[PDB]
Amino acid sequence: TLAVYHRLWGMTEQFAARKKWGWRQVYHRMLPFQIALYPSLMWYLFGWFDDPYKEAMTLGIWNVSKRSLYFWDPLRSGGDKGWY
Amino acid sequence: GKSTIQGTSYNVVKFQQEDVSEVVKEVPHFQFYYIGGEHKDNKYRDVPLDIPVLTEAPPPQLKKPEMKFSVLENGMRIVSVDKQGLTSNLGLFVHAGSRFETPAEEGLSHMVECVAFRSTAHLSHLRTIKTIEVLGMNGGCQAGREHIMYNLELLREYMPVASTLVVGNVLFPRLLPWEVNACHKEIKKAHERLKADTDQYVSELLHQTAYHNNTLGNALLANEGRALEHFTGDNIREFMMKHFSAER
Repeated sequence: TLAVYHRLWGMTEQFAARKKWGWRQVYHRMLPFQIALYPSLMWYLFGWFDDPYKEAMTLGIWNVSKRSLYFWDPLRSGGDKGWY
Repeated sequence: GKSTIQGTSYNVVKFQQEDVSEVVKEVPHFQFYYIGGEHKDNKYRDVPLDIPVLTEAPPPQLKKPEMKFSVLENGMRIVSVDKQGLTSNLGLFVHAGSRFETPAEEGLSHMVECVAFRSTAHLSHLRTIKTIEVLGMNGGCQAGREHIMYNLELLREYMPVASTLVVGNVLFPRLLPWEVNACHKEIKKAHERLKADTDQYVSELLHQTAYHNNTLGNALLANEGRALEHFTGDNIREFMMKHFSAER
C-alpha cells in the first residue's frame, strides 16, 4: 500500500510547472488584445512621426497632399512651400 | 477452505513482502496535473449518435457471479461478489456500534464516524478527500447500533487506491487534536438529519424506550453538550483500541 501512497504523494510533484502553465494559458488568452492596442497607439502617436514614415506606416495612403486644406501650420497648407 | 471462523470457512491469504518498486508498477495510472498536451480534434464531431462507430469489439466473457470468502492472517475477513458491473462498492464493517458504549462513553461511536477520512499516517485529510474526488468516488461513514461502515463507490479500475484509503481509517488514523475539534460541527448536522426523517426519528424513540439505557437503547447520536468533553482524539483512540480490531 505504500506504493499507492507513493503515487498519491507524487501526483503533485510538479506543482511549479503546472502553475507556470496556468499563467501561460492566461497570457495566451491576452495576446489577442494586441490587435487593438498596437494600432490604437500608432493612431495617437501618428502626428509624432515624420512625414516620410507617416507614408510608409500607411502604405502610401497618407501623403502631404492629404494634409487638410487648412493645416494646423497655416504657412504649410498645400505643401511645405505653400500652394504657390 | 483453510480456516473456519464463526461458522464460515475462509481461504487464508498469506502476507508476502514485496518491494515498493514492484507494487508501484501495478498501481492504477492517474494524473492530478495536466501540464501540456497533444492536441487531437474530436474525430466524432460530425458523427450523429444514431450511427455506431465502434468496430471489432472483443467477444464478451460472462461468468455466473459467486460469493467468495477469504481471510488475512491478521484476522480480517474479505467477502466479495462480482456481478461484472463497471462500478464497484467497497465497504469496511467493524463490530463497534453504539450498543458497546458505556454510559461514560456516550456518543463515541458517532464520534468515530465524524472523524472518518481525516489524516492518516501516510495521507493528510485534504489529500485523502481530493483523491476520492478526482477519481469520481462517492461514499462516507455511517455508525449504527451494532456496527460502523466505511463505504466508497468507485469505477472498478481504481479499487487499488480505494481499498487503501478505506483501510487507513482503521489501521493508522492520526486523531490530531485540531482536526478532531473541527468535527464538532457534524453533531448538530446529524441531529437535524435524523429529526428531518420522521419515521427514523420515531424509530430512535422506540429503541430508546424499548431498551431503557442499555445496548440497543443507547442513543445513536452524540449530544452537543456534556458529550463534547470527551470528543477528543485521545478518547476516540482509546475507544478504537477497545473495539476496533481485525478480528471484528
